Amino acid sequence: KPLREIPGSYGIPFFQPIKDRLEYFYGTGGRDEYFRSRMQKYQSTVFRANMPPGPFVSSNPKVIVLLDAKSFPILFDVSKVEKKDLFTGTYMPSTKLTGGYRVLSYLDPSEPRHAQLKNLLFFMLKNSSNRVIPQFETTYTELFEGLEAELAKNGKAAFNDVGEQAAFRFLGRAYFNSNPEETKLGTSAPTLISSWVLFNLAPTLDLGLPWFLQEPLLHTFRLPAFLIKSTYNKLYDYFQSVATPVMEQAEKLGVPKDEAVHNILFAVCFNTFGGVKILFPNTLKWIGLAGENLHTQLAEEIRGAIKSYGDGNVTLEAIEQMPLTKSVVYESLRIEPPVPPQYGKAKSNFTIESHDATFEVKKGEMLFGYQPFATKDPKVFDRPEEYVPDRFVGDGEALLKYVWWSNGPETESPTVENKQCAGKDFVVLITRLFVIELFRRYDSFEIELGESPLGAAVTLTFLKRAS
Ligand code: HEM
Ligand SMILES: CCCCC[C@H](O)/C=C/C=C/CCCCCCCC(=O)O
Repeated sequence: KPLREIPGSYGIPFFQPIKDRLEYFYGTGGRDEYFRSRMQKYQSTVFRANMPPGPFVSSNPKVIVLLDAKSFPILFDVSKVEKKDLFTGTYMPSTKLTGGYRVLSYLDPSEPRHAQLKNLLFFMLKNSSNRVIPQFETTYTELFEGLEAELAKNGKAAFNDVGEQAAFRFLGRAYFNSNPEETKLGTSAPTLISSWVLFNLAPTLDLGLPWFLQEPLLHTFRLPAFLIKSTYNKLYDYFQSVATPVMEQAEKLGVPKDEAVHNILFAVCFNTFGGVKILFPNTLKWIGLAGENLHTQLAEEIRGAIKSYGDGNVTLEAIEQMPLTKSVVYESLRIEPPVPPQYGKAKSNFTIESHDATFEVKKGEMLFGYQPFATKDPKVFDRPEEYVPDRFVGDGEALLKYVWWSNGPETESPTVENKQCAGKDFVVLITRLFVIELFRRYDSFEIELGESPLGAAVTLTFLKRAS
């Protein structure tokens, strides 16, 4: 693997970043093609490139693209890449959209508040790791139920919207033993959250709207924060009066209540919610398309393990007796990473390598990985583009080191020293509980997709039951 100069150009300083941007957003093939075609052009899985949002919202579009499993890892190595204000990318949503504070996600582990706010989050999870399983069944048994009636009523039932309401219902319930739909928020949190997240991510979001609408309105400037302000407080009011326990630990940690509430609100609405809004529909999708031997076996495993080890109910012991169910949730996480882009700014002059070359990285350069590609490396995973349910079963467990949806080997856990998903163990559980509940009710199901910028736009059409 010879030392080579990283291929790719940045072109003229203003025109290029804009032109590429348009390519990234409207070129036939989507952003996936933006990378694949460059991978092909330079016969390299590591190359130079501009990345949105470019122009006025971003002052530095220049990055180095990582597309292979060999190089991609450097991004986890916090000893070499910095993780300051790049949670999104080459731009950071105005702080006005987050209480004036720079929330946890944007902090480098070398920042005291990082370890502080992360522990605060570790408390919120642990301190609620007892309502998770109970409160989950309760919320999705509301959901499937609600979906069952809507099905027989008109033939089909959309999953996405309802699923999000349940998601936020389940989060409040567990994290704070609260049903938000019993407060002023009503069943209208998913909308508040979207409206708010849109303001933040607007510069790098493709809503599938005409380029002559998206470019002027969403991709050249930042949206006036004052507009969202009203909506943001509606969510702020909720968290402030329900996150009491967690709001106290924040003081015990040296963090003010106000700043804490803004970080809690972010973690629950942006991190948690934003992620499940995507992962669940896709997981329900990949399984759905798997056929029936999966369904029949998934329902078989879950129930058997529920009797044998759960005594007639879901428990951590029983889950550990669901090898297929575990692998399934992992595969979903491998085949379609809910949060694709990982960034890292080089702190020193070091070297990295692809499957067939080496490259010099200089202090100050931004490294960018497109995970969906890296986790689909044929040199690592067989029939990569396929969803193999039992891929991580048996000796497959040894590949977990390669599942990076949480910004790090699935075989590792989040710490204050790293930038790995704080709710890592949390999502793996609830995504299993998701699949677990599903088949603990249905012997099988069928579904038809639909396109959307979110991902699946799933609608159910059939639902065999137990008994
Ligand atoms: C399945 C849903 C979720 C997905 C896909 C997801 C994904 C991610 C990713 C990719 C990062 C890395 C960002 C970076 O580049 O620096 C991240 C960070 C983070 N996530 Fe999540 N996440 C999910 C759920 C959650 C939940 C439920 C929590 C709540 C406790 C959470 C808390 C965090 C925190 C606190 C960080 C930053 C930690 C740090 O500063 O080191 N995430 N998440
Ligand atoms: C490439 C951006 C990655 C963001 C990862 C983050 O976890 C996402 C959070 C929420 C995403 C969904 C936000 C709404 C997307 C649809 C457009 C806005 C809306 O109407 O909801």
